[PDB]
Amino acid sequence: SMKIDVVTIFPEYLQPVRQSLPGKAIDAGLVDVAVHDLRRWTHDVHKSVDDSPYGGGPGMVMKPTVWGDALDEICTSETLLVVPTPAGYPFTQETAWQWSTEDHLVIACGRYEGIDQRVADDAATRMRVREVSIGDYVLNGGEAAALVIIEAVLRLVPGVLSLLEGPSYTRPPSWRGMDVPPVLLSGDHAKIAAWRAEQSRQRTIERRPDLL
Amino acid sequence: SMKIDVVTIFPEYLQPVRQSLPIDAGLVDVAVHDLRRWTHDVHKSVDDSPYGGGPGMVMKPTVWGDALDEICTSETLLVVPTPAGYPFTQETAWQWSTEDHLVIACGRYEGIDQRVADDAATRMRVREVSIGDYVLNGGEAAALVIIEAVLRLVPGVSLLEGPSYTRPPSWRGMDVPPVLLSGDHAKIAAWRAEQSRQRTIERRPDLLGFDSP
Ligand SMILES: COC(=O)COc1cccc(COC(=O)c2cn[nH]c2)c1
Ligand SMILES: COC(=O)COc1cccc(COC(=O)c2cn[nH]c2)c1
Repeated sequence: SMKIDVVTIFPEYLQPVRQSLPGKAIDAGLVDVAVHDLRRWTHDVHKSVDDSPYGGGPGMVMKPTVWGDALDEICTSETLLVVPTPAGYPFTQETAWQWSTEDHLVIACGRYEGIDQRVADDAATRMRVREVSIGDYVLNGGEAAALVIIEAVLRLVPGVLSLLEGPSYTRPPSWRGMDVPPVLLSGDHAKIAAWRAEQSRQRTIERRPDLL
Repeated sequence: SMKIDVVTIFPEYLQPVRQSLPIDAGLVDVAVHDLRRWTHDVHKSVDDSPYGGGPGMVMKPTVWGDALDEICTSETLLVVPTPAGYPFTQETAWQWSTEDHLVIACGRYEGIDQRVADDAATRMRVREVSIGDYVLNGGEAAALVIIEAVLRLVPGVSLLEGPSYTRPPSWRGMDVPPVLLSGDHAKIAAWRAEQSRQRTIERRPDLLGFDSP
């Protein structure tokens, strides 16, 4: 049973996952995903969420006063506050497993140059805060990363949704001049396992030598 | 100018392309295609059990082949998100940012029949890529990540970044580091350099050539 709150200036972006949820898991009270528009907590008529960085430079920084108010309302001491950022600790499958047993995740989607650092610093004095990167590239905002995180975590929550894996094949046995490797149709399951292991080894060497 | 086609059995999940990415400026067109449009069955069965055994289902090559025949040309870069792919990094995003035509094929279940990629590679460039070391249910979220990463680099649109600050200079008894308020560019550049190095060592030692925790 997990509650996920997402805070973003683009709430419509998160509507796919809101619809990716089986009705059964919602009605069983296994999962709830709520999305909140950050501008609800702006306090000027122009609904400002960012401002120029101290120390100069191009880019805008999201205002601590706005985020502070939002997190104050949404978070509790039990919350795991997740902040996607290219400067974060690596988000991996191990991370997803760990977070899959959390009761309350709040994902704070930043944009532009990022969120004023005091927001996370302040939050960290009364809840668990995790700045995480989903990969070594740069996006415009945290929303796509939030989708990845939500999907990776929730698919590990029962009933809600190393080497590289080798190739897989299904019907038909012959297609556009290409046959399924005959070993897979051999009925020798020890030999099939060894073939797949070697395929995995070769693919890992070729594509991800870092994993060795 | 760039064209992006995404092919998926869940085209509704790709609606978030029309939010912060834009298209509206006409520098790029993005189209989403329902893979089931290329089935001939009354049940539209896109998957079956894997040869050689194993859990789950594999997407049949027949439906993908027909779809890609219609959508791709020899100039197409066929992108296939997969946890078993080459790593997609910022370098990749730069490389793809000058392409005319990306087609992103989103898999589901336990994957796509290997022959789809093998067949496509006889006529176009194919890139199987991972966006990170975690497992998703399907390629669609990875497609969105790839699209975002690439589009912000399209003409007409290391270390970890350290902390950023903005007004007010004091908040909840927390002050902006005084050097940032000082207007001294050399001292500010140096402080920021030191913060980034400190953050990179702590969070991503691998980037500086050290063992990971
Ligand atoms: C204190 O927290 C923050 O400042 C975070 O704010 C930002 C700043 C820049 C970019 C993003 C979006 O996340 C990614 O691009 C990302 C995640 N993983 N890999 C790339 C978010
Ligand atoms: C030949 O290509 C395929 O078989 C594609 O198959 C699948 C199957 C399930 C899920 C996905 C989506 O990719 C990721 O989860 C992913 C990407 N990066 N890191 C994780 C793709």
